[PDB]
Amino acid sequence: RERSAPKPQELLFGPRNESGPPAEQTWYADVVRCVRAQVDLGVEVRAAR
Amino acid sequence: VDRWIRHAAGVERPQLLDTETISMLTFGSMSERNAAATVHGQKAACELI
Amino acid sequence: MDARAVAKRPRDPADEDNELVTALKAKREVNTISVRYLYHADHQALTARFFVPEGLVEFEAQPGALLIRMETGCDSPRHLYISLYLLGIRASNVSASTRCLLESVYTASAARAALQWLDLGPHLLHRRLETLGCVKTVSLGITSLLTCVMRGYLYNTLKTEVFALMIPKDMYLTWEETRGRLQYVYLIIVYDYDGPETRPGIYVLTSSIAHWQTLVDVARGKFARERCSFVNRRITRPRQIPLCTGVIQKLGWCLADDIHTSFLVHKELKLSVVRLDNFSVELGDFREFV
Amino acid sequence: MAAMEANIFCTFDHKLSIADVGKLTKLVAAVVPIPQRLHLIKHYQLGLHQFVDHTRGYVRLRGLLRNMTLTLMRRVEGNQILLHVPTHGLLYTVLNTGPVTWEKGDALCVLPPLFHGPLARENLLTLGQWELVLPWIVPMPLALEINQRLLIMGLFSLDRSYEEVKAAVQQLQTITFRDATFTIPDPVIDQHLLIDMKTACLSMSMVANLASELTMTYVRKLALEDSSMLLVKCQELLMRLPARPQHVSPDDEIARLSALFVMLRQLDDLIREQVVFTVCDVSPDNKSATCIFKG
Amino acid sequence: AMEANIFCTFDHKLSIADVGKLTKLVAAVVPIPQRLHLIKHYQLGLHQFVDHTRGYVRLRGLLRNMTLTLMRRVEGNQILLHVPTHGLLYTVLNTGPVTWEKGDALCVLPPLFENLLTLGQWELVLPWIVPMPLALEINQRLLIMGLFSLDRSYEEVKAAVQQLQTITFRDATFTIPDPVIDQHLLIDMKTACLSMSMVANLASELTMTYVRKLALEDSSMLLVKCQELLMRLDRERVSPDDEIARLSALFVMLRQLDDLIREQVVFTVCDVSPDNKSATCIFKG
Repeated sequence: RERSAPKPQELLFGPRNESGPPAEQTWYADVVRCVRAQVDLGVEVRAAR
Repeated sequence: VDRWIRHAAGVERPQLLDTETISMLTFGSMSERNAAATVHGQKAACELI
Repeated sequence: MDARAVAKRPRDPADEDNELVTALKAKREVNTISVRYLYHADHQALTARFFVPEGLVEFEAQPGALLIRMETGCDSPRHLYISLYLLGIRASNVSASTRCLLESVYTASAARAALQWLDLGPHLLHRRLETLGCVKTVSLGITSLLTCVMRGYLYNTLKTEVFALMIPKDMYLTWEETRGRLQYVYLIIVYDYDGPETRPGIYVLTSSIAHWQTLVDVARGKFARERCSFVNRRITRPRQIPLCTGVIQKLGWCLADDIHTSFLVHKELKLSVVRLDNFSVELGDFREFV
Repeated sequence: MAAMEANIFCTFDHKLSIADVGKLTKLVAAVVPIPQRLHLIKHYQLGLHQFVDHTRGYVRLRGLLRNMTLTLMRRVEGNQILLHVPTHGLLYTVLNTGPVTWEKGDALCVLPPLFHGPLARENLLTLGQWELVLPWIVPMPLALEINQRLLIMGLFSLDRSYEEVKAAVQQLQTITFRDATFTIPDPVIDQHLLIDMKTACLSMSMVANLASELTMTYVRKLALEDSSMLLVKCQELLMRLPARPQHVSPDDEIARLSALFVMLRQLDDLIREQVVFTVCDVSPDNKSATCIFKG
Repeated sequence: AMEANIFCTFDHKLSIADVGKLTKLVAAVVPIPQRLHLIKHYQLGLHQFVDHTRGYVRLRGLLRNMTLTLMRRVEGNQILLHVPTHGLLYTVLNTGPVTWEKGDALCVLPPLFENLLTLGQWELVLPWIVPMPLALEINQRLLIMGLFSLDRSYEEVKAAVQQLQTITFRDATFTIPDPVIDQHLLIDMKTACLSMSMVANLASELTMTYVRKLALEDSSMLLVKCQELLMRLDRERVSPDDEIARLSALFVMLRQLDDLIREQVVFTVCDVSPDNKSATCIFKG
């Protein structure tokens, strides 16, 4: 992530654009419901921007 | 330092239109002027290693 | 003028002698050349000749493809002739697998320069590009020769076989479930303004609609999200001057029964395309809709 | 497999009289629309009467006619009519159906028919509760004025009360063109026109926003020291309330005015019809003309 | 085997040198006013249309109404013009100041500038053939210079007009004429500029009511954002008969500007010689 923008030289020749991070992130979550006092604590969830 | 070296060496500071010309130059372009007179034939390029 | 001459049937190039035959008949001389029947004599299609660098010719080694002229402001070659398949590598309307395949296949030196020129300038794709119809021969080399039709039925020299036009599957779009026996095919470019880049989409659209107003109506109906993105960027970021959430160009008429789905192979890599055999080219210019 | 026909034969199946085939012969070289193209078709599909419905919305008929295909009539004979589809750019002869006068050098458009005078001419093959209602070929200014008045009336229908709308509609229903006058039949406001209203108002607000300071201030500045009838009319239309220009930037200004140019084009396309015909010299009786088919 | 042709007879006598001068234009474009069969030489070109009060945009409109023709061989006492038909291909002479490339799109513009042969009360002038992007750029720049005509006294406006006046293209750097003379505007330019400025002005104060009324119903929901944009513009700064007249004025003013809004795509080009003055192209309506 701490990389300078490639010069036109590197883009034209040799390796293709090096793969970046994916948008699909993985999160772990707790959800609590107040209408009936009960909680869920071991959730796994997908996230995106 | 660049100004001093280019002034003492005898080569003009290169300038090329916008950024896109550098990709065109890398694709290929004849880009230096023919000499005034040539009693001898082509300037035989010497490479120095 | 006389009545018999007026009433006489029209002149018949079908069996009347060709000009060279007339001259050689006149002097009573014979060259070794097979002078009698001229090839391409009955050709109605208007043909152009184009030279292209060796890197771009891939996927054109198979006859039939859209040939696009792109601009570059440099003093050295101002225009570069690009293929529709390569243009998909820039579009956001291509699946990751297909874009990866196209990125792997076209990794020749010349192709990446065109990709740099496509997005190194401020202007959108709309102002940069222009369409040249369909390409139909190969002659390989360090520089290759292409021949291309700009008002045409698409055929081999002897007309021994019709040549189809292939479109990549991800770009192909239909806006009706039933097809009339005649339908036109258009080139469609739409822009996403919500992202930081002006991210372009590339589409090819087949429709039984010939009148511009209703086609634009349906287009604005289907592309509502993209139109909302244009309005959102206009309101959000002043002193910016966006324009034309989408543009249209008319390119083709075809008989709907002809459409087929087919696979295309090059460099022993496999691509998915849609195919139109009995195709013809009619060319209009780009036009803007908002 | 399929082949796109260019010569179309239409066969009647009603036991026609001599007067019917006589009136058919009068219609030679006119223009008729067809919804689908085949070598042999039934008369029920020919003409505009098949589409009319009790709502009779004019905008619906215009939109439907835009999608249709246009053909010319040739070699009328007994109960078998030959229709020839035109090829773009060729030179054709045509006999005008409606009463609108033509002029040389202008363009023509296709529109559904209009209410004119006593409404006398409906003699066109009225048979078995079916009739041959032909479309009108009219010059560009009349068609543009018709579309303009329909759209303006639709816009005025909003933000106004019922009786104000009625008065405005009764005014806008009329049109004057080249010493002739015509009345628009059933210009009822409908959801088809609402789509046009939405897109037109969006484009109009966009041209309002994109306009720069100099473009807006030009008219008000020119009124300071110029004077003409055109200027006084233009000023009277506008609301009523030197200095160095606030900002000067030809690059940003040219980009803005190009965007405004595109937006004005988009607003204009709402009323511009497809330019079907470009005309050449016309017979002095105004009945028939030589034209080139475009679009 | 003859084909369709237009015959033109030069009413004034032509010397041999004048005919040799004219023959160099073998396949140049020539506009004619009406599609007659035997036309008189006064009708050729755009000389009869030029005027001292009427401006450039009037010439553009008249050229749009004009019929385009192509030239054929000049011979004894007569010259032949061939009227093109759509979707055949023809040879044209690049009289324009801009070189062409394969696949360029072309359109016809009224001229702005050896010279061509003249007679006692006559000169021969031909329109320009220009690629479409440059035609857009030149029309935009000339119209915008029409706008600055009112403020010319201040030096900022003079510098901006000079900067707008110069145009650059592929190995072309010519200058276009200033659309003002004696600090006054030619009347057609005044009408076009006033029409654009008015159609800009009318929309600013007319759209708000109709937009806010339609906001209640839009399921496409971007019209509400349009309303918000107009309200932000407001932050940046009646009897029904007057309303209906204002709407009519808006649309008639828009139609007046339609003279300049759309471009006729006359030609598309096939490969060109190093004699680049000459090129081949396909005619389009």
